Amino acid sequence: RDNIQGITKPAIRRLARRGGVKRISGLIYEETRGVLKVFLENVIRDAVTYTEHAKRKTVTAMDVVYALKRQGRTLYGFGG
Amino acid sequence: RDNIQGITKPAIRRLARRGGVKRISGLIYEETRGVLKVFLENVIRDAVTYTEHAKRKTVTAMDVVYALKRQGRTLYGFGG
Amino acid sequence: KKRKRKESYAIYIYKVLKQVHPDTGISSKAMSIMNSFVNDIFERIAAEASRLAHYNKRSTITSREIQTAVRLLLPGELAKHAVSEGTKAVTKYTSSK
Amino acid sequence: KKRKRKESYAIYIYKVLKQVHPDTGISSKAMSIMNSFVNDIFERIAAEASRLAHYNKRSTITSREIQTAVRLLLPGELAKHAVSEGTKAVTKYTSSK
Amino acid sequence: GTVALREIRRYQKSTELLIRKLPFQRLVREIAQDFKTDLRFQSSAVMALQEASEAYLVGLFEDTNLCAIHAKRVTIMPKDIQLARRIRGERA
Amino acid sequence: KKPHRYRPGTVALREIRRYQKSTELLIRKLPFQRLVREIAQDFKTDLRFQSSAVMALQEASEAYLVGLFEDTNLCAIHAKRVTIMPKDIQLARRIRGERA
Amino acid sequence: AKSRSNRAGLQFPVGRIHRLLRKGNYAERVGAGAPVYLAAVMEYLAAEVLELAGNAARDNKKTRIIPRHLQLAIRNDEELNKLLSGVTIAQGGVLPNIQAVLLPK
Amino acid sequence: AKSRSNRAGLQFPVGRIHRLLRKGNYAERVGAGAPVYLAAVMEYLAAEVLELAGNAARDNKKTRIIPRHLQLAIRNDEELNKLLSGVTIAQGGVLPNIQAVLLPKK
DNA sequence: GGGGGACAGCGCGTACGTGCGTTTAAGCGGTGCTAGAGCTGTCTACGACCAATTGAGCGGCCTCGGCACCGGGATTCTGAT
DNA sequence: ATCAGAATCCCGGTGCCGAGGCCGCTCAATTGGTCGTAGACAGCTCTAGCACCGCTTAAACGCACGTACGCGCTGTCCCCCGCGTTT
Repeated sequence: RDNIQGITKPAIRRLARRGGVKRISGLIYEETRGVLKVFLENVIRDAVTYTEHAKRKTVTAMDVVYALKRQGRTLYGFGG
Repeated sequence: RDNIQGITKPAIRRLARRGGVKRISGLIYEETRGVLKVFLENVIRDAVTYTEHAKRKTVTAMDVVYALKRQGRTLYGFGG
Repeated sequence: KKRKRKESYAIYIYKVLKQVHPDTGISSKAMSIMNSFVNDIFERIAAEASRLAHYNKRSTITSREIQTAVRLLLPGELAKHAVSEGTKAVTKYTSSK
Repeated sequence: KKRKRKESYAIYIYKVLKQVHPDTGISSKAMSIMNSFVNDIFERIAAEASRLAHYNKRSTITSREIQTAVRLLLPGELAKHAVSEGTKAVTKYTSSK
Repeated sequence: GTVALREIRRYQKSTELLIRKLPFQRLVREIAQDFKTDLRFQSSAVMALQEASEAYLVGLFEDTNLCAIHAKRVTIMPKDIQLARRIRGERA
Repeated sequence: KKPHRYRPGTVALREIRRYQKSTELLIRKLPFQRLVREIAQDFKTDLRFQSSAVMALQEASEAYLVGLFEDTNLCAIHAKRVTIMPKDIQLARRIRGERA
Repeated sequence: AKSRSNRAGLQFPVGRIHRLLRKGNYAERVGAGAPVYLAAVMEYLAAEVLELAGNAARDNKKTRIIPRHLQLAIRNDEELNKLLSGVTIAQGGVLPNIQAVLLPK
Repeated sequence: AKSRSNRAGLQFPVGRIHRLLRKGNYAERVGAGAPVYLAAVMEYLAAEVLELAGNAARDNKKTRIIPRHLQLAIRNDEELNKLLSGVTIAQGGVLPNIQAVLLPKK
C-alpha cells in the first residue's frame, strides 16, 4: 500500500509550526512528502546495504545511525 | 600593514560577475571582505597549526590542502 | 546465562555526575546519549590523530599529536584549556611513576 | 644526486588515456589534479573499508567489504558498473591464479 | 492567528513524535520493500528513523520560514523549499 | 554627435559571459600574498610561505567566493530583485551553516 | 595492583582507552601520554556537558537529568553548538525562538 | 615473472595498492582480491574522467586536457557533480549558466 | 549624467486559518510462534613474515609541435532610427 | 521592421617552452616457503518481530465562514553604471 498519504497534512502542519511557521501553503505538503520519501529512500537503502553486508535481513538501529552519520547527520540515541 | 584595501572593488566586482550577479550593491564589498577574512582566518590558522605540529616555520601547500580537506573543501591542485 | 558483556561508560558517567551534581539524578536514555557522544568524540579525536600521524610519516602517536588534534578539532578556548590541564594530566601521570 | 623516489600514477593514467583517446595529450597540472583525485578517492575507499571491517568486528578486509564500500560511496549506475567489472576482474584473476 | 502562535509556543517546548508511528512504520516497510524483499525492522531502528527524519524536516521547515521571511512574506512557498535545498546542497 | 553608450546591464552581462568562460585569478597575486602574510602574522611570526600555497589559497578563496556570490544571487532572485543585498549574503551563510 | 587512572589523577579508564586505541588500527605504536590526554579532554567535555545539563535541570526544577536538559544545554552554548552543528539528539527538538516579524503587532 | 596487473588485465598497479593498504594502518589482515577490485574501480573512474575530458576537449578543438575541460566534464555529469560536490578544481571555473530573470528582456 | 530598479503605498480576492460534525483508524495490550540473531566448537584455507631477484617506476635531457599571441576579415548583437 | 557600429569569433603567420620519448639507475614487487589465526560452517538456543484482534478514543476529513496577506499596479527617488580621465 502507498503510505505516503499516511503523513497527513495536520501532522505536516504540526511539524511546520514546530519549526516556527505561522502560515503554511497547501502545496507545502506535497514537496514535504517528496523530500521525506527521498530521505527515506536514501537512508533506508544504506541501512539495507549494511544489513545485506552483515548477512542478515533484520534492520538494526546501529545500521540506521551508521547511515545517518555517513551522510553527516550524527545521532546520539538508540544503538550507541 | 593592513591589506583590506588589497581586495579592491573591481576584484569583488569580477568575483560577483563570475558568480553571475546582474547588479552589485555598494555594501556587498564590506561583507564579502568580512566573509573572506573569516574563511582565511579559519583555513590559514589550521595551516599554521599543521605547520607547528611538523616542527617547521615554512608553510607549504600540502598543509594548505590538509586545512582545506579538514573543513570539507576538497581541493585537487598544488601540493597533492 | 548472560549473553555478552557491554562496553560503555555509564558507571563512569554516573561517577562524573556524582562529582559534579551530588543531588541530581540521571535517566537511562540520557546515559545512552552521553555514551554515544563519548564514543563519537573518541572516534573523531582518534581519527584526527591517526590522520595527523600519517601526514608526518610517523607510525607512533604521542601526546603532541593528540594535543594538535584537540587544538584542530575543538574551536574556542575549550581546546586551549584542554591544552593546559591535559598537559598537567600528563605531568602527574609522569610524576606518579 | 637525486632527491627522493616519489609515488605517482603518471604512467598508468597516461596508459588508460592512450587506450581510450590515442590523439589526446594532457598537461602536468591536470596530471597533479588527477593524481590528487585518485589518491583522495583511494583514501575514501580505504577509510570506508576499514570502518566496515570495524563495523563487523573483523580484522580482515575481503572483496565483499570493498564491494559494499563501492555500492555505498558511488551513486548511480557507476556503482553497479564497478561491481560488475570487479566481479569479472576477481574471477579472471583467480582463473589466472 | 493567536491560537496558532500559542500552540507554536507550546510546540517549541514539547518533544513528542508528531508523526504517528504506525503509518510511518508502514511507509518505511513500503519503501524498504522496493530494495530488498521480506525485510524485518527493529523498533529502535524505526524510532531513530522517525526522530532523525523529523529533525531534518524541522530544520528544512525553519530554513523555509527564514527564506519566506527574507522574501518579504509570511506564508511559505514550495520555491522557498527548493531554494533551501539548492543552497543546502540537498538538491541533486 | 553623442558617443555610443551601451545600456546599463548589457555590459555587465557581457563581462558575466566573458568571466564564466575564464580560468584566471581575478585577485592580484602580490596584495593577496601580503594579506596572507598579514593574517598568518596574527598566529605565528616569522612564518615562510611557498608560492604554491598562496596560489592554492587564492584559488580556494576565489571558488568559495564565487559559490557564495551564486547563492547570494539565488537569494536576490528569490526576493524578486536583480540587485544583490547584504541580507542575501547573510541568508546564504545561515542556510549554509557557516555562521557559528 | 594500582590503576593508571588514579595515578594520572583522572577517573576514566586509561587502560580501556589505550586498549581501544591499540586495536582500533590508528597507528602501529601507541604512546603512553596520548590516552591520558584523551581521557582528560573527554573528562573535561563530559564535566562541561553534565554541568550545563545540571544548569538546565535546575532551570525547570528537575532532580533527574533528562535529554531535554541535554538538548537545551547543547544549543544555548555557542561553542558547543559550533562543535556539535549537525548533531541530532534523540527525544530532542529546537530552542524556544520566535522571529520578530512573527510577533503580533 | 608476471605482475598482478597483467594477470587481471588492469592498467592500474596492484602491488602498489596492496602495499598502500598494508602500510596505511587500515586493517590487520588485507585481502588479495580487494586490491584488484580497487585497481579496477580506479581504472574505470579514471577512464570515465578522461573520456569526459576528451569529449570536452574535442568540443573545444583542443588535443590537450586543460583543467577547464575537467571543470566542464565533472560538473556537467550529474553523478560526478553529486559525488564530487565539495571538490574544488584548481585552474577551473563554473559551467556557463545564466538565470532566466537575469537574461535581457526582449 | 541618468535611468532602470529598489522601495513604499494601496486595492483585490482568495487561499488558508479557525470552528465543529463526522469518520478513520491510531494506540494499548495479551498470545504464539517461529525465523533468525547470537553463542559455541572445529579445523582450515588465507594471510603475515624472511630473504633473494629483478624489471618497471622514476630522475635527467631533449626537441618539437600545440597552443600562446597579433591583426584583419567576418560575424553578431545592439542602440538609435 | 530597419540602419550602421563596436565587441567578439575565427583564420593565417609564427614562436617557444612544457610534454612525452629516450637513457639509465634502483628499489619495491615477485616468488618460494613457513607458521599463525580468523573465520566458514554447523548445531543449539532463546528472543523479539510479526501477525492478530478487541476496546477506547485521539485525531484527521471536510464543510462553512471569514479576513488578512501574496500580488498586481503605480508612483517615487536614488545607486550604481557606462564612459572619460588620472594615478
